[PDB]
Amino acid sequence: EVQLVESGGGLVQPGGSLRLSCAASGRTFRVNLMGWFRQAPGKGRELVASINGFDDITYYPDSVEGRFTISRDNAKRMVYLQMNSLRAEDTAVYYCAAYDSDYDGRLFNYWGQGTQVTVSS
Amino acid sequence: ITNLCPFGEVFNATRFASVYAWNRKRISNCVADYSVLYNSASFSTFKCYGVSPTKLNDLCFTNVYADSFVIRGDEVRQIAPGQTGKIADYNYKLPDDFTGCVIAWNSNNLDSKVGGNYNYLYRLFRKSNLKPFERDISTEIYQAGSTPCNGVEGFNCYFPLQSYGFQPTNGVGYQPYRVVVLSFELLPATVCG
Repeated sequence: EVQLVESGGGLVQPGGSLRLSCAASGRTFRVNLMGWFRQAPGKGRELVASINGFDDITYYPDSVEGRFTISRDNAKRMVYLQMNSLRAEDTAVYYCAAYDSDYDGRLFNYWGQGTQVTVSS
Repeated sequence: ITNLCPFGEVFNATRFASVYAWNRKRISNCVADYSVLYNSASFSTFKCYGVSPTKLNDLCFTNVYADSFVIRGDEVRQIAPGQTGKIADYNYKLPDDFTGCVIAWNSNNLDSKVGGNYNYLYRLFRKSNLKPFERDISTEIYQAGSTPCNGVEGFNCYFPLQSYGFQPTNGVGYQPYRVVVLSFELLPATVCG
């Protein structure tokens, strides 16, 4: 099977920083591209960052680009997301996403449990 | 002492980029050696538009650009001006006034694995076509129906990228092909021959 185990992420102060990590265990993925998602209470699941491990190419949606950064450790099967200048808007559950391919080539997605991060004064 | 352009780093690179995330290298302030380009390898495609290869040594360009990517053989015919298709519309589009060269060579011995090498991806859908030399690297789900999508894949909501299952037994048309496009800028020119 596959299992993304997310660690890091608790309580932070507005303007502070925080690094989340995610570790994959199970079958090796046919493709190397992962991402982090953020579901806020009362909102839909949002894309925060995506990293292609085969390449050195990262993608951040216009909502958060210069503030968050995504990195990877291929040997350890780790993926990290560092968040800086965190604001109260960022309170949410952060999820791990590991993309794979089917025989046909269509890309699907494995999910981690998610870790909650709150930014309160 | 004036160094030469790093064309070996581009062509003889160990790994090439996916077509959707085609890689680009700026080539300024050097003296290029085009002789080593032709006979250092066997290319299956070498087409130049708007420029002459014998006069490349006798011309000086301002800014040269080496774009590189990987696609399947069938798609090599799309890396040219005024072409359409998935690659030309959603991956790498060359302008109608392209002044450069397009080189490509089979790579089944490096970019294909038994059971499929799914690391090389390409874009299937976009809301619009790509302007010339535009790069789209977004991984937001594509809205393929009237129902809007909320960052969740599902019915009529598809991931925009798909993997080339490059196998070593595929047909020459479906095998991997490394492509290098040499764009020539004209505008102090720091490249020569």
